[PDB]
Amino acid sequence: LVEQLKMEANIDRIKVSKAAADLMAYCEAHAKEDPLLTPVPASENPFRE
Amino acid sequence: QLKNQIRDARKACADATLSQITNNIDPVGRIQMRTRRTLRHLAKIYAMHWGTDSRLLVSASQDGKLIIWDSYTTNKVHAIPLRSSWVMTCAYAPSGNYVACGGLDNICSIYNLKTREGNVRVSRELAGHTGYLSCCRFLDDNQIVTSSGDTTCALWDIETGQQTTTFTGHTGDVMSLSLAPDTRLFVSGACDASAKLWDVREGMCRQTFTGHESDINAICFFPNGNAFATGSDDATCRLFDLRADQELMTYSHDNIICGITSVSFSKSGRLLLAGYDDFNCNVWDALKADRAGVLAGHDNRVSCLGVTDDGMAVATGSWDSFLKIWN
Amino acid sequence: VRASLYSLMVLIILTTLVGNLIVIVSISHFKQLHTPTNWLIHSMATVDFLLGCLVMPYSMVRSAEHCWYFGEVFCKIHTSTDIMLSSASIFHLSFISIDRYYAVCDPLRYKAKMNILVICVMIFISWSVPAVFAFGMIFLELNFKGAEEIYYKHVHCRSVFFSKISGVLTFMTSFYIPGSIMLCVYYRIYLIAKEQARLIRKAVKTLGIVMGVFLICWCPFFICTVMDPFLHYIIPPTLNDVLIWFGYLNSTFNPMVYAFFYPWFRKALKMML
Amino acid sequence: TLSAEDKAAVERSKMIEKQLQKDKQVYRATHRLLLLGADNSGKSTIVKQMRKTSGIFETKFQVDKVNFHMFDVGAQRDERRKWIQCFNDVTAIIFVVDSSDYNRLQEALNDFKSIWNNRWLRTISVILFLNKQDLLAEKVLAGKSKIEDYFPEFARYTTPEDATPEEDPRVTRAKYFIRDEFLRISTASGDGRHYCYPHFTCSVDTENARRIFNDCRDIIQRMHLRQYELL
Amino acid sequence: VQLVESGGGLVQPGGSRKLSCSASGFAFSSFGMHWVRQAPEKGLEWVAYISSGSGTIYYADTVKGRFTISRDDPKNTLFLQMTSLRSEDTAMYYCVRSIYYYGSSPFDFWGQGTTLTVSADIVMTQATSSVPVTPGESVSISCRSSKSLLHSNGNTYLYWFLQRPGQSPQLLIYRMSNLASGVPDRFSGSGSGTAFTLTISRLEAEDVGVYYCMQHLEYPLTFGAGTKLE
Ligand SMILES: [NH3+]CCc1ccccc1
Repeated sequence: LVEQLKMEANIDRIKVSKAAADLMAYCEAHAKEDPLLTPVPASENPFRE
Repeated sequence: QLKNQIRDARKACADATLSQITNNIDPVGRIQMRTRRTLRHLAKIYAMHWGTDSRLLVSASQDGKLIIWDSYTTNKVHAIPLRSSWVMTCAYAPSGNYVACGGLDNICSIYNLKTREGNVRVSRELAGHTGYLSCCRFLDDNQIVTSSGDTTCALWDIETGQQTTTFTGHTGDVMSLSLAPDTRLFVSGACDASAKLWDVREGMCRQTFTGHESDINAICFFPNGNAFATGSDDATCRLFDLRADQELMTYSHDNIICGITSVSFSKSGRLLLAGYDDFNCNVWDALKADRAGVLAGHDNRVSCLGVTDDGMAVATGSWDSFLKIWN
Repeated sequence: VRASLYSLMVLIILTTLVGNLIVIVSISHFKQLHTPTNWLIHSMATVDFLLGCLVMPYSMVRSAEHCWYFGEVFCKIHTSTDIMLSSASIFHLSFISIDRYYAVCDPLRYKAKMNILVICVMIFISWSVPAVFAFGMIFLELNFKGAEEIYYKHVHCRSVFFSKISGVLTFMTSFYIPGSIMLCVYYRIYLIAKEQARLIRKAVKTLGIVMGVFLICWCPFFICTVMDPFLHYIIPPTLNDVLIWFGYLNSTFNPMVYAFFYPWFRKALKMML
Repeated sequence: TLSAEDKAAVERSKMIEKQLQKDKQVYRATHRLLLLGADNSGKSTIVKQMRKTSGIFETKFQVDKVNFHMFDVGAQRDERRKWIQCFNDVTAIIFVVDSSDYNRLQEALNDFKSIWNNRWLRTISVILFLNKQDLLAEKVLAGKSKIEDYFPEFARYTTPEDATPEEDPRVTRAKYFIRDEFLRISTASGDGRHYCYPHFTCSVDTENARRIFNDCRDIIQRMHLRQYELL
Repeated sequence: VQLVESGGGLVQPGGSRKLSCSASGFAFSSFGMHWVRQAPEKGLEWVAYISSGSGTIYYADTVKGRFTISRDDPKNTLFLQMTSLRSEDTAMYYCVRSIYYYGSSPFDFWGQGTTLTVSADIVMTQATSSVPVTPGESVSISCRSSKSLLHSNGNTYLYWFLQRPGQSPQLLIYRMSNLASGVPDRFSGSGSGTAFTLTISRLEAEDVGVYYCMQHLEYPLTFGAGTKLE
């Protein structure tokens, strides 16, 4: 358990703003191309009924 | 004082919250989704899992029944009766060849869909766990990872039928696990209000996340591969990061009392949609915790969710045995 | 005098169409109100709605005129319509009573014994038999057979008229049978509920309400219906009209009693609203 | 369904959907029961009387063309909090106690209280058993047992006049002390939604199955009498 | 898995004959069945059809009342009854399984067969009849359709069989693009909607045979002519 705690504490960390920047960059990169966020035109989707 | 040192390091590494960073982005105003089918099992439904072709899906019910649907034309393809009448989780292979099931028992069953005969038969009966199985997922056509009720996870080998690695360290029983996109590491949350990260290569725990009020009900992994989200019975949804080692912004509302049952992301990572006991499946903005969309239509507890691989549809199943494909 | 009667009428008609329609709408768009013992109320509500809309306005057309504007063969069908729907409603009442008997007689073998097949058969019978025998009685002219002079004189006097032979049978096959089953069933259920309650008094209230409503609504009508043939037709028609409207009033009182007095449907309706 | 293959696909789907009707017909006319006991309680003897790291075991018995499934949870973890949610549709919970140890009773009382007060398990009737009577009588009439030391209030007891025994006033007094101790927890709360049905069973009584049958019937009856406000 | 067929022989004209297809090695009650006829000097021809639960039965336009089809699940036997047979019905008969669901592989396993000696439908044609080949060259076979086989959903219902000289026909490509199970990963197929082609990259001594073209877009199942390779 002591060795496990030492291994846990041995890791390094990064700033919490770079992670937010990466997440928002990925979100804005892939936001417009997928149906859930941007409503697909009714011709493309297979669920029309 | 290792815990105190870790807490001090985490506090030092913290500079700002997600609200301050994300306040400079225009929010998503409103998202409205409506049904496009009702896939209609005798008892309640306890799990479901989308196929890799984004067309098929598999559902498991307390009757002791697995049904493989056809989400486009509503038809049924396969109906498998289980040997045990109590099943809690089912999994669909990434290659569309096998399925796996496991409930309150000490067994994981493997059914081989593609045979020379026009019937499905069990090909592997994985035994060796002590408590009830609460999650099972595939890595490929040869390796399967299970999380059980005896506070353990196990990585198996279907070909030989014997365990290959055992993951231990959780005090309470683990509920659900999610796999990383590269199938190298994974995460697993337990009832001890803690989620631990496991590495397959050496079979040892590498990271821990704690500080959540109650036991963990469901967990999901961010599409990027370096973040994840959890939902529990304390009416709170949490987000965590791997490298930052921080508990990031929480999606909660003051008018919610019951507990989350399942949490799933979106393909783009912009929306977090999670079920509840109050017959609903709420939708939150992943960066502002703004309630944008309520998906009503169920008359009982919501037990499963899931967004298809290409993101066209999301299917929800509840305790009245009605699967609904939202859109 | 005419205005008050007309107002009370339109009130009653607006009542029967509204309440029974709602007992059709509420049980139509819901999925937890689709039990095999909730389609009988559906059929009863449809019967009451049809009865109201097709028959009551013409009853007011007849009300004070003392004579029918419409045709001599355009009245014949109205009578057969009226000798069908009341019988259908009463039969549905009896079948509901039988279902409620099987609810607390052998509670273990309930689900297996009264699946949807039996309910559909009961609806089909309760809807086919009255239609057949009402049309046969009202179009074959078999109710005044051998009594042409009396029928002609009574019609000239100024119509639903029965002879000695056939009046017995209508009363006998459309009220006594129903009375003999619902009453005995609810007496047995009273005994069972009283003994269970004593082991551990709401049993009296519901049964008293149901049976009192049914009896006060129907029994005088058929009592006079069989009294008149055996006497010299001395009963004034001003009592016959009131008896007809008691019979009609039963139909508008039915859906309130059955569909609403029970909490589960009340909560379903409240959630729908 | 315009194409040729899609018609065979839809007919296969329909034929799949017409085997579920038979399963539903079988599943509606079957009563489910949940069995709980302890380590020393003779649940194994009972389940053998009606008729390998596994977790659940199956038992079936039929009386008068009535079918009962009896789910007995086997070798699991000591905590029953999380897998109890699956058993909120059962007809009744059979609970088993061995009244022959004089010390392994307080834990039994707390287990019974936990079962009674579980909010998932509310509105589920509890059938209750007592096992190993004969051992109880043997340990009662052989002396050297400090029953009053274990239960200080045992000494000042008077058999309810309702007793119907069928030999030793002290033995019956202790028996009804145990019975009333179990009944106190059930009578403390409940609000008239679920009931308890205590009994007195020997090691192997052939009548046992019939017993359950009767109890089950009563429960269902009361449920109906409340669904109609006719109780 | 194997299917054994019995019956046939020498029958006088106007008689009645019964042919039996016995199945042993799979779930016979979950499979639709067909019957395919091949003349001694001509190609294949579809004869009848029967569904899994006998809920739907089709028939050929050439013969409609002369042939009766039946199945027996508990004994797992398929019966074909012929009465008032003419001189044309003197060909080889083949017993064919087929299972239809999303992603299935119809028309895969063929029986051995038993000998017998006494309009608006879409027609399909083959350009060639016989070409010379060498062990190692590339081979292309062309098939032409009288109508566009592509459907609204997207499926292109066409099949290639490629029997061998002395054995029962097999399955190579189903739905114009999907490879079969046991065939080696060197065959290929392509098309545009009306004309289709099949390509073989390598060539071995086992590839000698006759290549066949089939359509499955409407009720009739019409074949091609054949393309022998030497
Ligand atoms: N409102 C009159 C209804 C009726 C009259 C006679 C027989 C049956 C029914």
